[PDB]
Amino acid sequence: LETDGINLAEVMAVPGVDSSRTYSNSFVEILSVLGIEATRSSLYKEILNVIAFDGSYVNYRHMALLVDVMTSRGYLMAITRHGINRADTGALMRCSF
Amino acid sequence: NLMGKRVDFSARTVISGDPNLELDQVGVPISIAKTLSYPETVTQYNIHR
Amino acid sequence: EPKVNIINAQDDEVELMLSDVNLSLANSLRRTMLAEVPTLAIDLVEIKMNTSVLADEFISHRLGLIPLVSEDVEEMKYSRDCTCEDYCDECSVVLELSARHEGEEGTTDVYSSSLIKVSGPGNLNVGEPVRRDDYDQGILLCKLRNHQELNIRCIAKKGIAKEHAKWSPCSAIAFEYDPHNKLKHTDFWFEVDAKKEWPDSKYATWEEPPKPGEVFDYKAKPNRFYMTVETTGSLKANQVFSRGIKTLQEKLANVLFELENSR
Amino acid sequence: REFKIFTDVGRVYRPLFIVEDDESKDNKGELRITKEHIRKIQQGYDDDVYGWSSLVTSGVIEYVDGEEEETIMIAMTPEDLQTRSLNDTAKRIKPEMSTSSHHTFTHCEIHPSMILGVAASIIPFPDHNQSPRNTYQSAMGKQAMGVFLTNYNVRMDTMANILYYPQKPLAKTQAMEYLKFRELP
Amino acid sequence: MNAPDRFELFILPDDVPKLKITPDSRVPNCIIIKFEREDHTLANLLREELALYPDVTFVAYKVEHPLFANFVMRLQTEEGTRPKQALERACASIINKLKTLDHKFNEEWNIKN
Amino acid sequence: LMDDDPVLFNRQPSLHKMSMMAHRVKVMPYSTFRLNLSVTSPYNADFDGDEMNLHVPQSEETRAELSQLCAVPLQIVSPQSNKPVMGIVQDTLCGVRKMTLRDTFIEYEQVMNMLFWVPSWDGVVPQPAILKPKPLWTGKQLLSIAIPSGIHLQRTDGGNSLLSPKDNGMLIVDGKVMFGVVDKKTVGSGGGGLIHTVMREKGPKICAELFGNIQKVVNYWLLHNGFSIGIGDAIADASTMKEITHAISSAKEQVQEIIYKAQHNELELKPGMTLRESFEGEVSRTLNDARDSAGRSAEMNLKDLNNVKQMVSAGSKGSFINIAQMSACVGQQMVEGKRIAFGFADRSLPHFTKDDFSPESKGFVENSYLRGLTPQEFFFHAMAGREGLIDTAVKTAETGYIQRRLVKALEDIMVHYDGTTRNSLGDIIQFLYGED
Amino acid sequence: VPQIGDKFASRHGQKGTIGVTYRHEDMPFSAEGIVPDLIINPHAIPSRMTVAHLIECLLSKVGSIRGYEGDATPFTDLTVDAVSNLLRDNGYQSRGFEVMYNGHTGKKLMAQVFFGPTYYQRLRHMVDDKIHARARGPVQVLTRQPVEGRSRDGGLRFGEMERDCMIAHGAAGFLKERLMEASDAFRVHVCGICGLMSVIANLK
Amino acid sequence: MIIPVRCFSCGKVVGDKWDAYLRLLEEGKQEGDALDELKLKRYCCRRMVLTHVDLIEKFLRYNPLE
Amino acid sequence: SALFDDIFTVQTVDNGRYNKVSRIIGISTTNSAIKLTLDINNEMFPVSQDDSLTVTLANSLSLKSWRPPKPTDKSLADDYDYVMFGTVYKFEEGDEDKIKVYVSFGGLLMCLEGGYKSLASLKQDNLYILIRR
Amino acid sequence: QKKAMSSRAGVSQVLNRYTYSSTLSHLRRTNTPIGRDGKLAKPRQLHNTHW
RNA sequence: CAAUAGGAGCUUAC
Ligand SMILES: [Mg+2]
Ligand SMILES: [Zn+2]
Ligand SMILES: [Zn+2]
Ligand SMILES: [Zn+2]
Repeated sequence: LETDGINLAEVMAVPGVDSSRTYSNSFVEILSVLGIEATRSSLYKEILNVIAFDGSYVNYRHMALLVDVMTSRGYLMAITRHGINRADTGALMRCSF
Repeated sequence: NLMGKRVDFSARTVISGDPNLELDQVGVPISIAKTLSYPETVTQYNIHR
Repeated sequence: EPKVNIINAQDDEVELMLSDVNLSLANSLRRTMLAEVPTLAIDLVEIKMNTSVLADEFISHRLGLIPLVSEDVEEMKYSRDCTCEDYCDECSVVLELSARHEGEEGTTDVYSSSLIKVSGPGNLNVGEPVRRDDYDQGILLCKLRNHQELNIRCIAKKGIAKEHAKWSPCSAIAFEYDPHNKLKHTDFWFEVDAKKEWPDSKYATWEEPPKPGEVFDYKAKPNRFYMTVETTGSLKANQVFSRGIKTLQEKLANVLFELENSR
Repeated sequence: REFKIFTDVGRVYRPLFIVEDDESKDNKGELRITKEHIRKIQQGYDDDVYGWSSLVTSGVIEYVDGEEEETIMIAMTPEDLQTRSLNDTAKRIKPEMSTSSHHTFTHCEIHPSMILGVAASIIPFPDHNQSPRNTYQSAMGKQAMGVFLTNYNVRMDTMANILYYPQKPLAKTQAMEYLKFRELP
Repeated sequence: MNAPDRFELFILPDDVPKLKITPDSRVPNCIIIKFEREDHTLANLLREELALYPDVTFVAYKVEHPLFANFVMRLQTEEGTRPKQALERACASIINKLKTLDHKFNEEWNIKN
Repeated sequence: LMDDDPVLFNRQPSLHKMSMMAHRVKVMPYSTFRLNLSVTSPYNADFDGDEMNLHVPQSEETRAELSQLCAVPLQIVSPQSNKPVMGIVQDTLCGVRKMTLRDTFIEYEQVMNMLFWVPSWDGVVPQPAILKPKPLWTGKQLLSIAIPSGIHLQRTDGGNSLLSPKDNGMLIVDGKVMFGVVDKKTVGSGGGGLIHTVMREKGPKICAELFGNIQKVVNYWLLHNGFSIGIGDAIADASTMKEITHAISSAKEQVQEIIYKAQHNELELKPGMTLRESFEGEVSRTLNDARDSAGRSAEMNLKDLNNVKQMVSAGSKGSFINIAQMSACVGQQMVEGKRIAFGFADRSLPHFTKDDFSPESKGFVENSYLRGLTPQEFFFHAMAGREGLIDTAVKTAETGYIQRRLVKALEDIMVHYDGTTRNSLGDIIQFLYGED
Repeated sequence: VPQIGDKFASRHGQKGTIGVTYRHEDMPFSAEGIVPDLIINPHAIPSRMTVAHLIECLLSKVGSIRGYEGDATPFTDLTVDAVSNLLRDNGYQSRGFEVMYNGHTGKKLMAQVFFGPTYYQRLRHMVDDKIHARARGPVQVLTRQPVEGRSRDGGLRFGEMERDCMIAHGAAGFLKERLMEASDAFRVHVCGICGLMSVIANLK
Repeated sequence: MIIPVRCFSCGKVVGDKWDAYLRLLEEGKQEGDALDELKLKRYCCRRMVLTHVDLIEKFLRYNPLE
Repeated sequence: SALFDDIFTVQTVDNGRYNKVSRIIGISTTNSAIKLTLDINNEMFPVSQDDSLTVTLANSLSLKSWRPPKPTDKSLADDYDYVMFGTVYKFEEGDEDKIKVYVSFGGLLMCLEGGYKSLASLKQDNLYILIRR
Repeated sequence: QKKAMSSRAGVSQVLNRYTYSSTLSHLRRTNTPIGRDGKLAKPRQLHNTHW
């Protein structure tokens, strides 16, 4: 099955569904439902899909690093000023960005 | 001025292709080769040159 | 063993078949006649008064491109091997051009025949701009209106076509061999049949076409070369050919000299 | 159910031939311009100055802006006004146009190459190129050394470039007769 | 502004030799000759002349860069023969062939009148 | 500035670490910069106006840093996709394809010149493949001379036997080619090819010299062979023209049938897709397959002496779509993912009738570039090319912004001596780099 | 005068710069002795699909042989086949190929060469208007950094992406040297107690 | 501007033929026949004379300023 | 002084793919099941169907830097019409008595089947092939 | 003059006299003052009504 | 032994 829209928790419960394999393309939902490691897995899957769509191949470690930086704090850290500049790093780095 | 800045000892001109150059070789115009410079400390192995 | 068969021979062009020589020899001769046969051409221009619409370096380029009679240029010296300072009489030819339009209607054309030889290493027959006939007007140089004037002192010197094209005695050296592709040195592009789609060489009737029963020969080298030398009037065709041969001979003699005197 | 007449300033417009469309005469369906009009244009006068404006005022060419263009059916060439009865593997297939039983044309292009501008008009055979290359030439042809004016010697500008020996092109477009590219190559 | 002079193709400096010979030690009885201020005209002539001798085992030339007017030639010969003597022999042979060619052209041109 | 000085050489934009590399200097006249042609790929450069910057290191520490970290030989393999980024390109590829064909033979004098042209030749003349009645070398021998010894490569292309009837696949034993045309699949920038093998076995210096050896040999052979392209290389014979036009007419009939089915309400919709979107998707499928089939016909018609076919087969420029558009059919133009929209009221151009959904009305170009486009096809193709130019002009800003943000997010992340991957705060991002 | 690095184009988007120049005797020639002014690479036609370039070369050849100007107006009934028929009627290979010889050796080329006249343009971008080098020169008053401009003898910007590439390379010393010793390096005195640059220094 | 002395491609002298070419054009002869009689046989030489545009006539019309 | 002498009857010749190169198939006239596939230069040694070729494989031509042969010296190749040099790149000691040898003559390929007792001595580094008629 | 901001720029330009066709094109040029502040690619597109 | 700044406009290569 494929669907439009997202309700992961209720569909995982419906009898007849493989509750151990339901997946969502919205990793914020994954984080709210399945935790942070499953969020990392989903994030890697999405990034691999976006890159390998056209037959491009990026080595694993680069996308692994990108998803590990985005999930290191326990929650999703966006690649924006609202994400990068809310860290505890020095003031000069944050101002330089 | 801090993340990026203008620098001395640089050059710019149109590039051309040369089948007879090695892979790690670049052909430098004579005028640029004379305008740019490298500071070489004088030692007892390079004093004649 | 080398042989020459002249097919057409006039003053400006000679068409000849060369045979029993290597292709390298024939191509070296073509290259020598195109590039290394000395001639005479204006290499220094002095403007006194130029009030024409054309620019000074425009006129200088055109004057440098004017063919001059160079029959005796080989008895002359290169201006870099003479002890003299600013041009003397033996390594240069000095020309004058004076032109002027008087009146307020019409245009006065300045032609290459108006160039006048003043000095030069007499009695050598060098320097004069080449005229096709007795009634030739020569090359167009400039045009003049009311009160416009041109006063120029040109110097002519000896040089070769390697340094600059204005010293080239030749225009086009047509050159070909093996009209029937017996040696299979080319491989004809075609759509349906390579024999119908390709025009015959102008020397096709000079050689027997291959027989259908014939097999390919792997011993045959190129042996007959059909070439047509043309000149610009500065030198004659036989003169261009003979001096190209002589220039090649002296280049080889120079190599031999350096080899022997390197021992 | 609207009728809009515009006399505004600043509207862009272009001329077209007028195909006779009144469905009452044998002259229906073909161009109103004939060989007398071309004879008059070459002559330079009517047989009791005859130029473009006389064609416009005689009702054989009219101007249309983009809005009016919505309502018209423009034939691409004067031959498209009649269906032909060919099989030429070299000449390009003029489109079939089979869906429509009977065409009622109202206008014809004077010449299809006129859709191009000044810079694109220099290009020879622009219909054999992919469009980005035509765009690059339209940009690059403006940077080409020539003779901008014949009085460049009595003018004093910051910079000027004049080609020594300009040559007209061996392959030329009809538009360049009007662009003076053969007079100032 | 960076263009060298068009006469450095042919004018030999005083500090630059016309010809310089070094030996190729990898194979026996071989030499490397650099001709300064020459081009394909002399190189191809000499190469195709030398390539037809029985005692010449290797002969080749190249112009490493078109913007520099020289070529380098590798020539190997058999045990008894020296590549230098074969080089003089080839030069002399081409000179003689050109002299015969010139004589025949002049006689033919006179006959054509 | 003198010969062999290391200088940093750079072209903007500098999208990756191999856009700015250190080169050795060779002084030359004629005020342009000179580049070997295999390094133009990492710079994304060509020679139609480009300019590049040169930075001179002013100390010995920076000279050593440039020569031991940024040098061109050290960047041949990239970490982006663990494959080489420098390959054989753009004429050496076509020439090596022509040279390593099975029926390419070379006489002794040209062989001698090619051997002397190889900078790393050891002075040993290889035995000719044929000894009688006339010594002949094959192009594979002369190319194998370029390859260093101790290299073994083996590739299978569509299950070829060891006798290779098509001369496909690849076998290299001790640096000698046994069979297989040498093309993009062997000397390109793909992974597992010859360049990657030589890089991994011999080091960066020998792999760098391989580029020069192959370039010089192939360039000499192509100089004395020649390679051209003309108007005749885009022309297919009459029977192929009949086949192509028949295929296009059949596809036009198929589209007309789809239109009839849609208009009398009998078309079968698809999930998550509207009836109009289903109609458009089916028509687009049909026309794309029409163009592909006409292109296949044109490609089969091309002889082995066709120059476009040689360039495509070498993989040095062009592809099957280029052949198709030049000789058979330009095909369908797309603006914003759809066919040509009804910019006028219910039509694409004012030369069409209302509500005409035929392929010609909505942006199908039936002609080829050789045959010439009609004014309508010309305008539609102009719209499509304009869309492409706008896309290229407009997406680059979003891409540059994205890459700047990624760099700022990841700029402070380094692998430490204990194996961990930490940021400037010392926080762990990965306990082991790459997990391996 | 044109030289290496000057930019030229034909009227079909085929721009390029001069890579090298060859003399009359070095260039390939046809059997009639005609040599080209210009040799472009075949690899610019296929992926760019500039068929009009080849068609215009063919038409120009025919026009120059028959002594008129070819009409290349778009959307006319002219075809390549008619042009090839004219060219063949003039005694030339109908597709514009010619048997040419190698200038270096005079040997025939194994392949035939597409040959003929084409209208080229001299673009305003000359290398001599672009070549710039700077060792040391004027600096800005405010920032004391190299000025901006080729005409002003300025320096080149070592922007942020160049810094990213140097960081990827791990060349820390080179980056410090670009940003300090090749640019506005300065010396200031700080207070060991307050850490402000409020130190009054009299070095003499 | 004014007729070039030489042919660019090969170097034949064409600068002495512009007036003859114009005279040939006055009596009605078409361009190819005129180029044939002047013995311009290679299409490089032919396009040298056939494509020349004589701009010096236009430049000469502005009064000399001396 | 030869490794494998034999006479073959040419079965098929596919000129086909190339212009100077043709692939031939031939079974021995005296010992069938010995198959020979061979690429040959057409212009140097043209071959037609049903022709009979004396094919020799040798490890030398005597009775490392190639030099042109003189007229005065002699070698094994003097008695043949078509001589090629190649590299053995696969020796298939395979099924019961199917033995396949692969030789590459500068990209012109050869395969030779037959019983082990015929091709046992064909396990070398480089092989010459010589042909008559 | 004192309201240079909020006024249209580039309405007048230095006539391009590099070559004749460049002058002829500059005299026939058009400019939509949409501005580059905004990535709407729609007004940059060649449109059917442009014919 | 010392060659302003700020703006706007048109362009070059991606
Ligand atoms: Mg570029
Ligand atoms: Zn003197
Ligand atoms: Zn303090
Ligand atoms: Zn000419």
